[PDB]
Amino acid sequence: MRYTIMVSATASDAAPLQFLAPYSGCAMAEYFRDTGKHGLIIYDDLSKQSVAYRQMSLLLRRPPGREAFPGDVFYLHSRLLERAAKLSKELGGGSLTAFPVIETQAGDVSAYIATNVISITDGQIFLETELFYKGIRPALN
Amino acid sequence: DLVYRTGQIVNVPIGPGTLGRVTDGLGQPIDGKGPLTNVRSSLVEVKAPGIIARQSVREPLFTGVKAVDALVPIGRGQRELIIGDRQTGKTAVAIDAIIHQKNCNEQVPKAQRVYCVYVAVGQKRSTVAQLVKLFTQTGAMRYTIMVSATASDAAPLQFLAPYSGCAMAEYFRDTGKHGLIIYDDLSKQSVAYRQMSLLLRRPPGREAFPGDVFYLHSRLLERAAKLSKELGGGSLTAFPVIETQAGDVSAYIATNVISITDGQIFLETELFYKGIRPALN
Amino acid sequence: PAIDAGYVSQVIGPVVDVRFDGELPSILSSLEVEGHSVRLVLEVAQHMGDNTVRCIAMDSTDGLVRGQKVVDTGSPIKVPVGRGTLGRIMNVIGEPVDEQGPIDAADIWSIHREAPEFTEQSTEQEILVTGIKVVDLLAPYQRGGKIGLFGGAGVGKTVLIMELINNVAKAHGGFSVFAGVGERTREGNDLYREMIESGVIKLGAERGNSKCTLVYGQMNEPPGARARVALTGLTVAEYFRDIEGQDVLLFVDNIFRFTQANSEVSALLGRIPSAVGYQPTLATDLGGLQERITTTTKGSITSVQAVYVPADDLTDPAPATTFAHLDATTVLSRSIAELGIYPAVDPLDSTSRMLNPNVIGAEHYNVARGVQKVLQDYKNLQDIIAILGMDELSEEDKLTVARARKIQRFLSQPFQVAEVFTGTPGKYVDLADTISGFQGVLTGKYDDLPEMAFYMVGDIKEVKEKADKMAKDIASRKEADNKKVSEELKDIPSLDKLVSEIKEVVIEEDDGLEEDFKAEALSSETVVLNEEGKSVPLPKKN
Amino acid sequence: ALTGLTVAEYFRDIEGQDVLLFVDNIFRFTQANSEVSALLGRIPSAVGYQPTLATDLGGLQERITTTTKGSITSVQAVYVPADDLTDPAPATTFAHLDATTVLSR
Amino acid sequence: ALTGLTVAEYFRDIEGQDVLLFVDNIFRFTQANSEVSALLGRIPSAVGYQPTL
Amino acid sequence: PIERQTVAVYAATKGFLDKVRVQDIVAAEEAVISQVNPAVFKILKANGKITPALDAHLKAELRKVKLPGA
Amino acid sequence: EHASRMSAMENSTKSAGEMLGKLTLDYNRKRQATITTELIEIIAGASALM
Ligand SMILES: Nc1ncnc2c1ncn2[C@@H]1O[C@H](COP(=O)(O)OP(=O)(O)OP(=O)(O)O)[C@@H](O)[C@H]1O
Ligand SMILES: Nc1ncnc2c1ncn2[C@@H]1O[C@H](COP(=O)(O)OP(=O)(O)O)[C@@H](O)[C@H]1O
Ligand SMILES: [Mg+2]
Ligand SMILES: [Mg+2]
Repeated sequence: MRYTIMVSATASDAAPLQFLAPYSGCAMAEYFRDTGKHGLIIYDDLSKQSVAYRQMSLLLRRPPGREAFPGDVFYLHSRLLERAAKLSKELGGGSLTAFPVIETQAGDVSAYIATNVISITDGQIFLETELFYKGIRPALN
Repeated sequence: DLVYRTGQIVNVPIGPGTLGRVTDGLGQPIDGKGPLTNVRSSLVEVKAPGIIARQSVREPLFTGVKAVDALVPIGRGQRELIIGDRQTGKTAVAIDAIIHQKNCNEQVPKAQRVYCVYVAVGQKRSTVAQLVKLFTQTGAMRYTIMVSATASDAAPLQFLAPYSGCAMAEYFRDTGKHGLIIYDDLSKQSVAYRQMSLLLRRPPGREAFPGDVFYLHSRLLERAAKLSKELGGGSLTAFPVIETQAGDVSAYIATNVISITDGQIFLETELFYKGIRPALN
Repeated sequence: PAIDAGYVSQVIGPVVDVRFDGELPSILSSLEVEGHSVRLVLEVAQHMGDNTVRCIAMDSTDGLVRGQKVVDTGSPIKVPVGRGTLGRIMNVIGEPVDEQGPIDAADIWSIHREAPEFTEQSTEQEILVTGIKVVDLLAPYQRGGKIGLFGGAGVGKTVLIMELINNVAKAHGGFSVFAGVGERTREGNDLYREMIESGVIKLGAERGNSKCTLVYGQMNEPPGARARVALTGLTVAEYFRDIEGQDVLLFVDNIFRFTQANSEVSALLGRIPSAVGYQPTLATDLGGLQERITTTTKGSITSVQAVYVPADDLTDPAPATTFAHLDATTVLSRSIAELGIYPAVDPLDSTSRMLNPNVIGAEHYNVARGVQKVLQDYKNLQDIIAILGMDELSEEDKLTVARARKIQRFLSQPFQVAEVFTGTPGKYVDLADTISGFQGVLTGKYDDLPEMAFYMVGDIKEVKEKADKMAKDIASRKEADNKKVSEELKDIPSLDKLVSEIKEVVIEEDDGLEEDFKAEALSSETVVLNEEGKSVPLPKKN
Repeated sequence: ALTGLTVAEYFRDIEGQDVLLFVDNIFRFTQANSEVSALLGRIPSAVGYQPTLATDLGGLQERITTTTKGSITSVQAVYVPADDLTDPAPATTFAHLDATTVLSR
Repeated sequence: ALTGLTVAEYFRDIEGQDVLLFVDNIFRFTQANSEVSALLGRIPSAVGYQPTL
Repeated sequence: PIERQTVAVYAATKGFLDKVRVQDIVAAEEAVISQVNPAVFKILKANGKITPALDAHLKAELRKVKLPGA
Repeated sequence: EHASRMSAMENSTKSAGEMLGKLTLDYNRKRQATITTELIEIIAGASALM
């Protein structure tokens, strides 16, 4: 906790606070990227930001799409995760590496928000629940 | 067109004049025997009796079916689902219970008789007419009310025919007597309610059903209760019937009524075509 | 008097719009409709604009006219809280429904709270043993944690939650609260008459020694009552946690019905529905309720919630949202129950945050992960054994199948609340008897015993005493030839005079249903109301 | 199909006969009432059929009965979409069928 | 994708050259038209795309 | 009636029909309820349980029925 | 060996015909649920605009 910031828009918070907390935490982590240091951001439950953003957009009466998500829910996560970069030497050389976390339903990787963040991020760390019970911990596929 | 208000919430005639009568989903008789005579009007939409108003189910309701009365025994005040595929014997378990109450009513005392209501939702009008001829040539029609919203009737009439028949059966429960109501194809009552809801442009949920299709059947089946001793002690026994498709009981309305009723009578389609009738799973 | 009184603007089922001419109530404020047949409480949900609020009724709205006076209480729904609610049944709006008189309230608390803050959280993971083998071993319960029992209509999550009441509530020193949300009223009367016989609830003058408050919003209630009765059940438990400093047990039978009843409402609040058909506010409605059930620094709530999965779909958005709010999930399976294994707990779908070797000890943890290892290995073989039989497995995998077919019978257990309809007496298994019993089937100490000797027994002592009885019984076919001799003259009289000592019942013809019957005279033509309000017949036009 | 029933009902109710009535592809009756419901802006039911599917079929099939004056017997050719008998168009039709005559290749 | 195609259409038409146009993820052209589609007030087609896909 | 169902299950669960082949058990129970004397059904209905007096006269009356075939 | 294999493969065609008959059913349930779910997504997006 000497090196860690924790941003927590929990389940009791309003839907625009959980929507904005990945951007709030990325802006706090971009201070280290923009000053020559190195950051590491973990967006735990980025699958729960999209549900909070869907609640805002359905109640602003924007028309729903796949699984009643907004149309711009790719841009919700693509503009967030593109902020994790390695800067050049003229900008300090600082970096920011992102670990978004997405929960699937019964291993359905073909889900809508899961398809988006797979195509945004560089790598994947797939964790399967059947390898988890064969003793393989971390359950890395 | 001019719309007049009648002054009162949706009501059906209840009372001893409803016995013997075939009735549509709104109260008015269709058997062609004149108006309902010894009767009075009560609401179809009554809140079920509470926690204190009930007591534990103690007394048996004999179905007359061997596989039921031995293996799946049914008490007075219970809600028992009859669930299975099409033509697996669901009506035959239900109408063996009504016929057997005619045999038992002539031997028990006056306050131990069971008066039956058969609600036919979405059925053929010919199978309803072949059922009144069965209940008349047996003599079961003396203790039976017959509510029928058939397949050509309007969808608000099929939605309301269980609640109409329950209010006719709640006459016997609320006066210390014992009732037995059979909602034959409660699956055909949620489909008629899905029709009214989509035509009211309400948002459909799972299997295009509304959100209150659980509350459609939970409100109906909670009115089958065994009342406490300070409320006459009368009871009402429900037999909702659900038709499953290909024996799938993880369907929406099937799992809705399984989580409402007390037990189930799964009639298996494989045993029915292997001659094992009643095809009790 | 004219101000601070709105009139009913429009009635759409359980949703009532009320227009306030002078001043509008707050959101979550409760209102009262004058002149209803019952006490109709509306709770303000939305300010619609044009001086109209949108409200959720707590009882039925049938009989509401669009001019009816609605007065503002100036506060949310306030329920009686305190030790005076012990042994009482309240409904959603705090009225006593047990006919024991008014509730001797220590306070009247609003049912709407903010969840307790981050600084008031407690990080203290202590185990709560339940006596259930599949629960104590594979997904142990935290003593102040949230516990979910996920089930699919008929798999046994009321029998499991009644066994948890039977096992942990008597051994608890604090107060239980049962929130029956959207369940059967028959079960609310079964639980009430059980707790009176058990002395958990005492009536009359001994009412103060009761240890349980029942709050009941069962499935005969409208969706506004089923959407707030969980909030009433927390408020009784939140008083004992905050003010009384007690350790509370909260049992919530079907917390899913909180989510379902907010979906019957939000269709009429004019919202665009989210995925499968639920409200757009599913996760923040559930998260607003579930974040209030916590262990704080001044009290713990051990909450056990049953969660209904709607068509045995665990990916349905209402069970999937609940999974993130719990410390220990116990997913019950419809296919485990069809094998006859009860409780029908999926051992490879139930999880706990307590199953960590630094919390439960490394010996209990290692035999849990070994039990889950061979049950997953048996699941990997499930279709080779189907289409090719057990004849083609390896000799090291036929040992995997035979052991996992034994421990999935040995996770089965008879309950003290299932002894009425199963006949077998219930078995409470201690924790150390489960860890030592499941070491033995893993190491190979009980490869001798048959598979069915493990079925529905308590301890590893009871499988040995059942493996003997299965071999005493196949020797008992050669035991003796039972002959009943010379008994017809000892004490059994005859059959003919046994008829003469029955009492003839006075069977009555003319069933006589015209007793206390009023028989109002329904006339032929439809009686309607004319413009002066009189009951006239229908005119003859179209 | 209602034009066909009306010719059949004259021979039932006036001539007092035992009429046959052949509905070639009762599924195309269902499919065309599904299209009329969609053109009138109604929200589709389960799989994509009309909400009034059971009462548009049922309004047709309840006029096919035996009365005191005559009879109408209907032989309806049944198509099953995707060979799925639990599809709501054959499942609603099968609730009205009193017999089944399978012709095999 | 029209900006880079316009540069490729200048080298084909005016310069008369042979051009190599490399478009990385032409899918993202169709995806971006879907993110604005319901906000341009048109009801969606099949799986979630614009009616003009 | 329930008193004639429990005698037909007492005839089968105890083993009074083990000789009867499975083709003729529907004929066997129809022969059980007809040939067992009808006063034993009035005892079982009125007492409401198979009393220890009654199962002796039940097992006496159940061994003297002519089961078809066999 | 050839006659136990002739019987162990009769037990495998009906085991892979019972498995196929049960997988044909839940595909058909997932087929009908897909056409219902995608269509509810289109009406919900059109009712927000119309
Ligand atoms: N116990 C029985 N013994 C012999 N035949 C039976 C028995 N029960 C039903 N049948 C026959 O099998 C058919 C089953 O019809 P039944 O109405 O009982 O089933 P169902 O599931 O209610 O059918 P539906 O879906 O048409 O209402 C009927 O023709 C009936 O005559
Ligand atoms: N532990 C158990 N032992 C024996 N039978 C059980 C057990 N749990 C559930 N059952 C059976 O499963 C059925 C479901 O019980 P219940 O919990 O009331 O349903 P639900 O889980 O849908 O609320 C019961 O009727 C009972 O027969
Ligand atoms: Mg039927
Ligand atoms: Mg339950």
